[PDB]
Amino acid sequence: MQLFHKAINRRGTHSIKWDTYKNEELIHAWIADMDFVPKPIQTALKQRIKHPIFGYTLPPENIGDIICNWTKQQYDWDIQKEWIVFSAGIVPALSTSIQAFTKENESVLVQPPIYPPFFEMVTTNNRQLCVSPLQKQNDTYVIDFKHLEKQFQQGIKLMLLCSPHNPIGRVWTKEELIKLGSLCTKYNVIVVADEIHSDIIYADHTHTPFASLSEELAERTITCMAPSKTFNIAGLQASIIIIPNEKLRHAFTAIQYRQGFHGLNIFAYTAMQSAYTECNDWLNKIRLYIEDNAKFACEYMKDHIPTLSVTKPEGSFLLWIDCSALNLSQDERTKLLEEKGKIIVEPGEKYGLGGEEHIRINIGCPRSVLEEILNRLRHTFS
Amino acid sequence: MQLFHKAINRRGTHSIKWDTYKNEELIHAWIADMDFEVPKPIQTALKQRIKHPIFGYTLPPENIGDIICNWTKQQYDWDIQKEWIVFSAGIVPALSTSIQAFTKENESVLVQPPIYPPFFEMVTTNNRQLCVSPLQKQNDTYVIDFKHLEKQFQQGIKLMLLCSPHNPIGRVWTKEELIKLGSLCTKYNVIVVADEIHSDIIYADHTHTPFASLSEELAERTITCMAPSKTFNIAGLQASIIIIPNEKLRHAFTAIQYRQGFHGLNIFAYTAMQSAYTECNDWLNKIRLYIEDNAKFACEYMKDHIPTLSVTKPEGSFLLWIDCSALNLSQDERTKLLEEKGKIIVEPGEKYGLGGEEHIRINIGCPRSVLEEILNRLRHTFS
Repeated sequence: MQLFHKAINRRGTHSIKWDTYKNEELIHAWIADMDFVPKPIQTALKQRIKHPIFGYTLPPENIGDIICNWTKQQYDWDIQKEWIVFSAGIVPALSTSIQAFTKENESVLVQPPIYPPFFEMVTTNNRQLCVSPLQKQNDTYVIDFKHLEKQFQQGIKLMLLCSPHNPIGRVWTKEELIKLGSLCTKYNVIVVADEIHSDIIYADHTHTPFASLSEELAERTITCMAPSKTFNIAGLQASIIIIPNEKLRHAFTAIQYRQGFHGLNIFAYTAMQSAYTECNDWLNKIRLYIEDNAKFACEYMKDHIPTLSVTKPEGSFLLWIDCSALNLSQDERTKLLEEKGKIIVEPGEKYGLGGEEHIRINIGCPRSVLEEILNRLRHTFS
Repeated sequence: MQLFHKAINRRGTHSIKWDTYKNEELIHAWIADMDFEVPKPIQTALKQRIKHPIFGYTLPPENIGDIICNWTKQQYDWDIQKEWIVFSAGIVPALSTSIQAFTKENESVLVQPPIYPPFFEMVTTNNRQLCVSPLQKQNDTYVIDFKHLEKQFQQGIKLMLLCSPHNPIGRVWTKEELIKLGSLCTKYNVIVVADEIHSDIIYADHTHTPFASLSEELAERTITCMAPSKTFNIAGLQASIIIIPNEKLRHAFTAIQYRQGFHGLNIFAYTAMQSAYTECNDWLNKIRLYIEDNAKFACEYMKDHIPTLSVTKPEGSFLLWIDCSALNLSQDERTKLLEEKGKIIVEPGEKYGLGGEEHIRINIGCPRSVLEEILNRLRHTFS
């Protein structure tokens, strides 16, 4: 309980959240790393350094079962060791997938509002970017399956599924994924399942890995998972990509190979060793801190900033806030946020359709700091 | 001092060096990382940052840009601008990025064998036309057949991969050799990617010349790749420095990495490389003198003890290029004998292109103890 009350000085660690701006007054609620690493990981790093050579390394011989135990323990999902491919980050895994399974000018589908690199790795690779925006319903979000099918029909070859979905916190139901999977089989669509928030699911929700539902879906899906957001080690660049389809996996690794890829750095393996073995109770406690943090913020906004709409999150530590009642431009919202509130939130307009007049804030903070964020929002717009 | 005589037990450390095969007497002389511990200031730099127990996304160190310009000026008399510096998680991804940025499919990329195999792999796996200009074994070493090299340039070469110092033959190119190379690249508009990852281990009678350093013309048509990985045994930290003076080429390079989702080095590449170019000077000058002494030890040892094998004299790096053709044995009957009779796996020359056949390469970046034993095992194998 007394582990996560920790306000931590992250100024002067060259961290992208706190060291880009140097007005000391600012609070940065926009980037997606936590204000929290479990002790067994930092202990693991000190141990590895005790051997003073840092040359080329293979993945540790025990990493494959560690990973196969991790998926089965956490999602009741059984994987084969030979399905596992390493990636020094998930965004390169998307770009690799775009290159591996689509040709130039072919259609890549995404579901906005969505983490912008979904947009960027498509267009910067000359693939045609297609969208099927999500629909705001029941004060949360749903998939417009009719619109989605219409898009699949125009020749979509590849879809990027974000699950849990950044920035809206949707944790997809088993049934939603089965309706979607049925559409990918119908139109033979390969799915990249960005499931990097796989492990921060709130109490009343269950992460269902898309590939886990059926052998059909498994043979058409590239699953991207990682302890980076989960354990706050994003700067170490450790991701796990799971491709049961051997033929898809080979074409995936051939893209990596021609890009000079030779596996993760030494500390990415070490960290991921400890992350998936020696940190279970830290993760159980960190889930309840954030979920309880979420409920605090939504209660705060009803009592204190009633001008503001909030998507009820179901996983990860991001909070999606609709500001449309303020009837404010992005420019006049952002500038007011920095000048009057002394805070940098995440602007929603860069997330595509349905991001406009929204902001996002990071609730991966000690509660105290969340108090400070909520108070400033309140002061900002009223 | 007693820094480099300490043999290190690195089987059971998941490093590619001693963990491929699991028969313990075996020596695997084929890996090109050294058997020397990282300088203590690097281990201290790593321990220091680990005291801050968060490891999120981090920006490059605000002082890294002047550190690198200080490094290039100090080590090679090369003045560079901070904005030329581009980061890369290793040299091979920088070889590939350069191919994708500056040549289209089927356009011709030339390499000079015998050469490090990734030079070929990134050309062919990238669907570019592979051309060659093999080096010539001349006066006990290797030289460039400039007339052949030119004959290829006339046939439309768009990009050249220069490795300098040359892995595995150890050649540190003279300014005069490189000046002749540059003038040919200007004439036929060849872009040069300069593999200079070995720039910092040069022996006593030789000087490393950055190709881009010679002239402004050559700087604006050259991508120079550098790294502390080989110099200080931190390859697994995946830290490289790419210096692209031409603004238009630099944007085309950065544009390829960006579309491949690249977002810069890991936290410990930044930490480690800072110390490498600041707090490790005296560790390096000892290690260049150590390796040179090992290199001078291997070539007279085999001359006096294993006369069946010719040895190209190295001028830099910690690799040694050994001509075995006098046995006149195939690759398999060489590899087989080396493991059963000598209990040793060396790096096979045949995968190095023309000039690789019946050559082997051993790593001499090891304590003398092991180099004795390797040469000793070489002796028994071939005699």
